[PDB]
Amino acid sequence: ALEEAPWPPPEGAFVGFVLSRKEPMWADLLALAAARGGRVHRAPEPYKALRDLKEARGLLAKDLSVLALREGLGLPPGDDPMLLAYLLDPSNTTPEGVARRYGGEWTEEAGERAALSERLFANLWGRLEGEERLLWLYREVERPLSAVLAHMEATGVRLDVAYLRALSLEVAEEIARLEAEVFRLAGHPFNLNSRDQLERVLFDELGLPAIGKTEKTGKRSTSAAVLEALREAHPIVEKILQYRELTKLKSTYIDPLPDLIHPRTGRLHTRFNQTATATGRLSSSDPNLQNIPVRTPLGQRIRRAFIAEEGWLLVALDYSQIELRVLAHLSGDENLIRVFQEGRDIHTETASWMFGVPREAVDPLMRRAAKTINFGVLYGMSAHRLSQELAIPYEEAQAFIERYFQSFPKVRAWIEKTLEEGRRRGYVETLFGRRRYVPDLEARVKSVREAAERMAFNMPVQGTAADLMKLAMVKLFPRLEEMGARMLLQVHDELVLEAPKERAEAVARLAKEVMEGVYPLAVPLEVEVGIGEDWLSAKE
DNA sequence: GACCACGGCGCC
DNA sequence: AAAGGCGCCGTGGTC
Ligand SMILES: [Mg+2]
Ligand SMILES: [Mg+2]
Repeated sequence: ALEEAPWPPPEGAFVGFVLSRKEPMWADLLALAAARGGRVHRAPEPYKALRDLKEARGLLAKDLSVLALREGLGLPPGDDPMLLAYLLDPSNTTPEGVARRYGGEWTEEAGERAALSERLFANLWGRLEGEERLLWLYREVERPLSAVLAHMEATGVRLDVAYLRALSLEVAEEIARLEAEVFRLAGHPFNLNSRDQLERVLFDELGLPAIGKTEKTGKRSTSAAVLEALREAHPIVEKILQYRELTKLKSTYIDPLPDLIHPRTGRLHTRFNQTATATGRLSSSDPNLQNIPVRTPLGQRIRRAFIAEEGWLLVALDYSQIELRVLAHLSGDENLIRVFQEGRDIHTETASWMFGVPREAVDPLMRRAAKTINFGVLYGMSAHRLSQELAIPYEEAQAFIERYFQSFPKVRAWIEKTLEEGRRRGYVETLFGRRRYVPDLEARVKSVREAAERMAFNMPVQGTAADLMKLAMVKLFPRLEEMGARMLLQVHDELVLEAPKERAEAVARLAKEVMEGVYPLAVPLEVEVGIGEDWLSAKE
């Protein structure tokens, strides 16, 4: 096949590499190679050879860049065929799949991976010709974002380990109180972590009424939704609900996170997966830092563990109602656009009609209720499902659905146009032309078809919000470098940065402006910003 | 030790 | 606490 030539490769070569494990912050670089111009070059010693590359160009380029950064080398990621394939079709999420589909095989040898990266890029680049909008997304968003993501991953975030270890002991004792009480109420001990055993106790032994069934295997459900509805049926239910919350938080965050501190950085390093979702969102794994608790009292105590470096502060920026602002722009609805242009709070307007009075002081709970209905109607829930899900008579539900769409006729028209076009072309698109293929828009099984319609009109909204955030990160990153600040985390419509204390206020101002002005829409974008020593404080 | 499907549930 | 989009936990089961 390719001609074998000595290391190092010429500039522009495609790289292949093998890691001992998937997480580049934790991986041993086992082998490194490069392919170009009909030649393949294999590195005698991979870590040393890393020093010869100017760019990581090839499949999974960002992963190699993260390892390089870990080793003190400023090796940026460049072209990556994964990103081309993901823009053609976001179900293209793995190198194994992308290779099979576009002209090779993903193996475990660096030379082969290098040669593969080269051929896949050639082929996929050809596919993106004529695709002007996908090309722009590649050049202006995805390719530059991979470098930003590489820096975020390699930087990591600081965690108060001692605090979490002390917290574990406290939660353990509370969990023991709950499980002892549950077993007494049951009349015998069992495995409270087993939903199958819990099912027998609740519905067979205590004879509580089963309310719902599980999706795939049709067992009587013990989900929080069922338990909430049985809260007053028996005192064991509230205890179980509390046990669920504590064990969830303890097993997922409190116990695992302290063990994941990197020995060299003394920080926690997530992976930001760039080709993992059907809508263009990022995902986070190993550990997932996009789902750190924030709602409950114990969740808030966990979030306080994420702290700024000594002498630095966290800066937290959140887009306000990005998805509804995107929907206003996509649909062109005059009335919805007027809402945002006039700084009015849409969920409060709906809370004036329902729960009113008063317009001035609707109160939190009623607004949360109005929000729930606004989005419910939006996702095409029936007057029946809304009336029963939201403890209100059937008539009220219908009235609100008609009002909602009489106020925003173009939102309805936009949803209808998007579904028809998805059916015809087989895909739907974000504002920037990112695509998702949704085949089941024609299924003859109504539950299947209707689930598809929800996916289909969700994608342009969630996906455009993702495009905007990604473009914002791409724009914001060089500015932070210049100011000596760091970008740490993204959580879909939020960013968390770290800045020296003397510069935190300027960083927050600047970041807020870059985010709000990322790509002007028919409505303003609003960003709320907070500064603090820890992630919870930085929003309070 | 690993994988899996599942139910369940943390976040946006 | 908006929940379509995710990733992780333990169970029960397999290999
Ligand atoms: Mg928010
Ligand atoms: Mg699942």
